Amino acid sequence: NDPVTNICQAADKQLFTLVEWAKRIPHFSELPLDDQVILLRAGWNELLIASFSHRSIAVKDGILLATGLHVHRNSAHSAGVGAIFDRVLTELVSKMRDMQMDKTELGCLRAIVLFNPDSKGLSNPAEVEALREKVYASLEAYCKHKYPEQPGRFAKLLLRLPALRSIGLKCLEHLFFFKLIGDTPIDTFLMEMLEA
Amino acid sequence: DPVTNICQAADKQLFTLVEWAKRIPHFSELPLDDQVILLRAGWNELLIASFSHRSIAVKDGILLATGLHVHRNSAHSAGVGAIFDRVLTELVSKMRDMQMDKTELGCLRAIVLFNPDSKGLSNPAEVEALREKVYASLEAYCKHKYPEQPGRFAKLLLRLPALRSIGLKCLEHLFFFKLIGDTPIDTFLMEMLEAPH
Amino acid sequence: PNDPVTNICQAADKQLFTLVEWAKRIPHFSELPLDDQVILLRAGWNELLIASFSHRSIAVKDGILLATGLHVHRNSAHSAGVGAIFDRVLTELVSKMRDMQMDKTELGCLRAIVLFNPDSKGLSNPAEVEALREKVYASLEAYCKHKYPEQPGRFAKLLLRLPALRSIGLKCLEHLFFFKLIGDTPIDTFLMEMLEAP
Amino acid sequence: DPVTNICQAADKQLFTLVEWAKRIPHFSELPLDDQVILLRAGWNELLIASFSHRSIAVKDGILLATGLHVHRNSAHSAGVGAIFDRVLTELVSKMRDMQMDKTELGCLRAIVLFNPDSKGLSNPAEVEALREKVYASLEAYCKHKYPEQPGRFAKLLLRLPALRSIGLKCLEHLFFFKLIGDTPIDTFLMEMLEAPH
Ligand SMILES: CC1=C(CCc2nnn[nH]2)c2ccccc2/C1=C\c1ccc(C(C)C)cc1
Ligand SMILES: CC1=C(CCc2nnn[nH]2)c2ccccc2/C1=C\c1ccc(C(C)C)cc1
Repeated sequence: NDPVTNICQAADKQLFTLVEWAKRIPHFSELPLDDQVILLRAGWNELLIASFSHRSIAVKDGILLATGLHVHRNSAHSAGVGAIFDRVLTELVSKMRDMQMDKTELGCLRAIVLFNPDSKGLSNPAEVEALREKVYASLEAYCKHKYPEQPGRFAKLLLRLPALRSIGLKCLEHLFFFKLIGDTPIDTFLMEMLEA
Repeated sequence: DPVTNICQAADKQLFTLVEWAKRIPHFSELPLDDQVILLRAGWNELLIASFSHRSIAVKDGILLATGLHVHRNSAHSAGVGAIFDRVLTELVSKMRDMQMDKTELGCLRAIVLFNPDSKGLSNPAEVEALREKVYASLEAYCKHKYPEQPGRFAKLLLRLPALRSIGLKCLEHLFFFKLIGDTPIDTFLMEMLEAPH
Repeated sequence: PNDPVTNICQAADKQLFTLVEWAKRIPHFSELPLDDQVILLRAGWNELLIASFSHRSIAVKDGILLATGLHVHRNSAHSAGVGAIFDRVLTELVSKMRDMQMDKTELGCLRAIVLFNPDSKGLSNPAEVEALREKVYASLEAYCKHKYPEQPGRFAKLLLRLPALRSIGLKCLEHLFFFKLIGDTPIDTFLMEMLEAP
Repeated sequence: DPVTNICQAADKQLFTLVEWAKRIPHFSELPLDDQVILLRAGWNELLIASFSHRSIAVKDGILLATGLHVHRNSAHSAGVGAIFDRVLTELVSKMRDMQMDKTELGCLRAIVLFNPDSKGLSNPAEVEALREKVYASLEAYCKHKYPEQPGRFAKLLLRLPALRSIGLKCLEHLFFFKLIGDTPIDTFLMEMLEAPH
């Protein structure tokens, strides 16, 4: 009934999904708790974007949110975030589709993103760089075994990260996720009050 | 818990705003989708205008509606100090020095509300006509309430560009998040991390 | 020729000077301390420029007429990547100036109000600048009421284009609007000639 | 003139950038419209990558092409202390510590240049294919230069997200203007004021 509160609840649930995921990554929970907070704050955007972009591989012209919401271009443009939507489709989803990025590869990429040594305030960044290195070593080993005819695949996966970074910035800037899940609930709320 | 309080308080502020808009003469005569466009386009400036005027009783700080006081120290610490000082020096102090009264504030807000430039309006001309009715009322008010201050009406209108730019800066730099949403997110996260897995 | 940025700078240089020459003609402006004059010009230059070319562009439909003679159309503005800001200028300023037939006296007054901006950071004496601003808008009001007595709402309507000018000014500075407009083509040209060149 | 200095310096950098691109294998075989697009999409990151690597021999400062040495003092003074520190911590110091050499730098810049995401590219796939050739070559080089660092190749590619956000932040904050254009403009304006009448 109360739109902002419902939106926050949805944000709450989403963020907790991410926290549980990170705790299942080997060695994340062994890091200091402050450093864990720092990594999740620094990374939550790209992590969520990476996640919903891969999920949207099977669908036409849209984004599947973890909330179940199926966002089309029209809706995204209605919410004032059509440009960013387009970029997600073009630079992430379609490229994920085209190379058939699998779930193991996505997880490794998200774990790389999570273990971001550049995150400000890290008591021990070198330690975080070292976890990231273990992760990418494993991803490379995986790609070579699973896709031997594709020697450049590991690098191709790594090279989606600059795109993810810039889209992540734009999403943070324009409150992408919040505008999408909130736009219609706000219109609906407003309309009900305005008619009463 | 901190985050929950913020969301509820936002929901309350949104409620009060819509109720205020409905009592504005002729607002409800507009097509409902236009009323919605206007409220969504105006909420930020409308809010900044209110808390600025409410803050004239305070030195170098701001009063958000729930008796929540924020000092410029906290703004500067959070990295939004320059913006906070623009609120203080371009809105608050100016409102204080001219003794902007509550009728003049209500009019400025109604003018902000009736924004004919808002994208998607089915009829911007009707919105411009409602805006002109409001500023005609305001000019009538100022002339008769303050007949010894001939430039007062204009002075009030000339606080609107400051409101516009401060409004943009606030959103651009996540002013509100950095002031009142930052720490609660840290707390929120720590709790999640400590939760049973 | 062969130095695209230099040429862009010369054009901007010439444009800013037109603004500075206009300001020195505004009564009392040159009586302010020099450092205040510089503060006012830096704070106001973008809005002053936008206001000038917007008003100049009433003479055309769907374009911006620059002081040099360059007529910028929508296609150029789109190529330049600033189509959105371009459309705001046309919609919020040009067409609204046209709708009310804002005249050159009113344009001059509105720009002088913009120049005498008492919120400009660092002014030695902000009240002195507010005092000059107040003189200007009293003159503008008496002018509108004398020239257009049948439009009692005109003065206020003029002032009420200022918030739009403010937001568009911020967007223009942010995306280097003016510089992309006068600079997009010469850059492509310089690049192209170089890439074709042996 | 100081401003005239800056413009001429930028024209120089542009010229050198273009001549560099032409010497990148297969670059000139792309459509000319596509070459222009890539150079325009890439110039900012390409410049930042170069002055960052150039600054490794410099203590607590940044070196711009004309021996223009910029220290933290100036950066903090200009309100861009934060971005300055990012360039040092995320680019300059990481380049230094892993001893990124000019061949690796060259490969990374070429990867940047061959950006298949650039808007308006007539054939994105063609650009992506050139990127892959460049990165295969960079991997081959890392393998023999440091066979005992199997993670060097990936480590190099993983500075590119930092370069991307740094590039965006520099533009958003007018980083270069605030550092080298700010005072010259004051001088320029004062000269304009000294002109007759
Ligand atoms: C728009 C907004 C964001 C979204 C991000 C943002 N955009 N601009 N500033 N912050 C945010 C995030 C956290 C906390 C608040 C906020 C906020 C606005 C707000 C909420 C509550 C109050 C009162 C009732 C206390 C006042 C303003
Ligand atoms: C992009 C840019 C602006 C436009 C505004 C801007 N955007 N991002 N930063 N500044 C500007 C303005 C004034 C002076 C420089 C600049 C500048 C970049 C620049 C120019 C010359 C050099 C030389 C040293 C090779 C280096 C960088």
